[PDB]
Amino acid sequence: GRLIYTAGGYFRQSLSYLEAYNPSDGTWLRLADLQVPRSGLAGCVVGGLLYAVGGRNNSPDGNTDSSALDCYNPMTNQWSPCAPMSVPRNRIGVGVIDGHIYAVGGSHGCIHHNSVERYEPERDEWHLVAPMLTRRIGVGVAVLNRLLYAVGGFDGTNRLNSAECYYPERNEWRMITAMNTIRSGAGVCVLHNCIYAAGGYDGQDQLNSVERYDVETETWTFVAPMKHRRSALGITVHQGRIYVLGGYDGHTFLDSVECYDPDTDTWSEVTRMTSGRSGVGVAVT
Amino acid sequence: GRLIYTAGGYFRQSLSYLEAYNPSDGTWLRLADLQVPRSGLAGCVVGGLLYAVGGRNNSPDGNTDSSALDCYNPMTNQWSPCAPMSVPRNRIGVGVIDGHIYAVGGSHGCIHHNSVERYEPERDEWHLVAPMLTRRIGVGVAVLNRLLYAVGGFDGTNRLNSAECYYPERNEWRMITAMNTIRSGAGVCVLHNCIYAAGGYDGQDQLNSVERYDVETETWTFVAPMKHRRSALGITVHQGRIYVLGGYDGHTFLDSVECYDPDTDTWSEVTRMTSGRSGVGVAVT
Repeated sequence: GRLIYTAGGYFRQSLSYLEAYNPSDGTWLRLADLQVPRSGLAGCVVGGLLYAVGGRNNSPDGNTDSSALDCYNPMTNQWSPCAPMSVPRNRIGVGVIDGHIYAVGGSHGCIHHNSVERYEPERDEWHLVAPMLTRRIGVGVAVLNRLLYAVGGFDGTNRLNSAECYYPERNEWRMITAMNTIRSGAGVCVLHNCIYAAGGYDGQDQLNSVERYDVETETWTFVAPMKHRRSALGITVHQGRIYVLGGYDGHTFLDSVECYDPDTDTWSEVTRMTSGRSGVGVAVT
Repeated sequence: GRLIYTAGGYFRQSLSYLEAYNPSDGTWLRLADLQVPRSGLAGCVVGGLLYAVGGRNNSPDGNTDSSALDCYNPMTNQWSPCAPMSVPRNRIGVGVIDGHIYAVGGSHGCIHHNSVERYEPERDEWHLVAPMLTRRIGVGVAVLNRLLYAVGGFDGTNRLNSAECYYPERNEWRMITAMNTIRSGAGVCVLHNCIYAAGGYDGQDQLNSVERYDVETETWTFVAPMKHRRSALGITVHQGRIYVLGGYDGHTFLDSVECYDPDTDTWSEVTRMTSGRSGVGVAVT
């Protein structure tokens, strides 16, 4: 029995919440707060430990982009700090390969990174790898076939529909088939050997369309849309279904959690977060 | 029966409010929204039409500097788009001379402009003119003796107390006496042939001090301070008094409107906006 964790987020300001949802009984746990409130961060799990990467402390009386990496142990309900990244990365994306954390893109003030760095838990160290072809913030990241895909985002002047993927053994990036839709701040995850891109923001609108990339046909295909438009949503896969949590629909910070069943190509609302928020990090362990 | 118009502004996100205050009876009108929420814009009036120039649209899912120029007709309650500027200008200053709009300085991402352009309503065209000596975002702008004065601001590294002056017939800029206090995001206007600079940010605190420039003596002199510290305030002159609207005091987004009477050298709270905001464009017609 694993839990869906949601860390940080934004509503009026950057949040400290760590909460966990149990899809099997519908309950929500309230865990220890983050040491620093952060939105636009990403979550991942390595060796049973939850990690919060990057983001931004939005505060009335000061905004500060985060280069921090923090590790939460579900057995002890405790956060510990780890080595910081080389640069602050707000609206970061991350993926894990072989127990290593890849920090992709994100922004530091007006600087929109294309740089990518890699965290080795055993040595508590970051090291830069090859930079992406495109600068990308609000970028979705997915790991598929031991490759690191970077989908959509915002390069500092346009929101993007392009995607590229990274070859860890070769340390190089190649562009792949662009999506049907321009998307920054979409939910990007892997489910049954496909990359899903759900929701997002094209500079004017919030999306509810969802498309998935099939590797061997190099095609993006639309699937069923979500019930709510959302940008800056959290996303994860638990037991063969996609969960999207919160986000922003243009007027509301959502507390809705929708669940995508790939057998019926159907979305449904399965729970509500304890309060509406966007820009969360999400992971399952 | 001229009204004080306040357009756009910022509270957590950029706003699209067009509201008009009547200093005679104390009432507030709610006029048609801007098509695009914008903060850090400026307002000005040419031939009875209200113009909204530049700024930036902050939203929880991403930000977009503006190069837009929009024209609001009080007789029709309708906004019409105009030709855009050559570049986006957030934290812009504007002044009007002979029915032409000068767009001064401001930022686009990492770029801090010293460029300046001129809009001709009769042609719906913008044309570049001589750039300032200094790059200036959050610059105050006032028109006096058919010259364009650019006061204070932020050059990308430091906040400025310098000020310079533009000669339309000669197409050139000249530094003038610098102010006593460093000020970005001050309110700058002309009352009784002097240039007032009210509030702003000195790189450390928001200010409530006000100083005025006498051209005959080339000197800046403090007058009575405002009661509330504020940077990124709106400002205008109506029937011989200075009105400042909203701003930011370092924690709160003010709704306070203060009025300065030069005969008595005293400020007074005369009304409150319908909600606290900073970074508005203001003009009277």
